[PDB]
Amino acid sequence: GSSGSSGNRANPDPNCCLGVFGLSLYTTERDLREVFSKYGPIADVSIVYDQQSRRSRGFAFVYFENVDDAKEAKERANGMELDGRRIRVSGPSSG
Repeated sequence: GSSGSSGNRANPDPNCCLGVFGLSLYTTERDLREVFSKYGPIADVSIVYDQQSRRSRGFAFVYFENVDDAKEAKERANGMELDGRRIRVSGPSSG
């Protein structure tokens, strides 16, 4: 016998890292940070912009305090209605 396991990680997976894709036309760190602030305390927010168009590029990076602190949103962020425009959320491992 001696057969029984569940599975547990060791190293701090990048899970925490939270990223948003397909954002609204005019989206500033303020709006997002505010929309997410509801979930909990945020660490920092950095939205990518374009060089030509004076509007958000379409992708942003949201960092939280801890992993679990992010999951809260990572689950309540995917395909969420924001300012009429729906945004998506992801979180790979290799970047």
